[PDB]
Amino acid sequence: GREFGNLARIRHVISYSLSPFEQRAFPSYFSKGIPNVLRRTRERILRVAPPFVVVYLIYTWGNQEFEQSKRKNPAMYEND
Amino acid sequence: TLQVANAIIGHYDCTYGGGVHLSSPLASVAVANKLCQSFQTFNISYSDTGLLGAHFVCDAMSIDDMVFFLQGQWMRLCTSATESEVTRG
Ligand SMILES: CCCCCCCCCCCCCCCCCC(=O)OC[C@H](COP(=O)(O)OCCN)OC(=O)CCCCCCCCCCCCCCCCC
Repeated sequence: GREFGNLARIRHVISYSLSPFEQRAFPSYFSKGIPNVLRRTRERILRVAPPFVVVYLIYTWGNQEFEQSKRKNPAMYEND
Repeated sequence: TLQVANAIIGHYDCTYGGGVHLSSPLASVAVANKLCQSFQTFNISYSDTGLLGAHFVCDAMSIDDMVFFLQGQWMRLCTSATESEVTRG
């Protein structure tokens, strides 16, 4: 019922493609991969990173608070 | 030789009176499955180059099947050509 031939109505659209044996599999891989990755990470880093930053701060604070919770209070054994 | 190969595949359109008894297997399967409206084979030649292939006219819901059968015929001519179809071509 839902196969190729009856998916959508498309008019006046031209597509050009070439054979995979005709073109390279890695056309300028590093020289255009690096700026594209940098663009994607600079468009998403402010939405993604600060929650995990404050997870790191909460994790370190909780671990150190537990460590000083196990620490001996020097105020005890001071009266006698 | 390539022209003989085209003569094995041949041409067809919807006004042909042969019915299902056409000698071309592509034309016979097109009549049997109501796939294409027409097809033809061409060997266009230019100075040390050219285009050798097939052009077919059909509705949308048949297209892939036509391609499949057409490619099968080409591979049959690459692998399993017999003397009778060569004599006919
Ligand atoms: C006011 C924005 C100013 C931005 C200045 C930066 C320069 C902008 C112009 C140059 C372009 C730089 C690249 C742009 C990349 C995409 C755009 C972008 O980053 O937009 C800012 C982004 C979206 O802004 P918007 O959603 O409108 O802000 C609502 C804030 N709630 O908003 C953000 O990224 C802000 C995200 C802040 C998230 C704070 C979360 C704090 C709480 C975390 C709790 C986690 C759990 C804690 C523990 C719970 C249990 C104990």
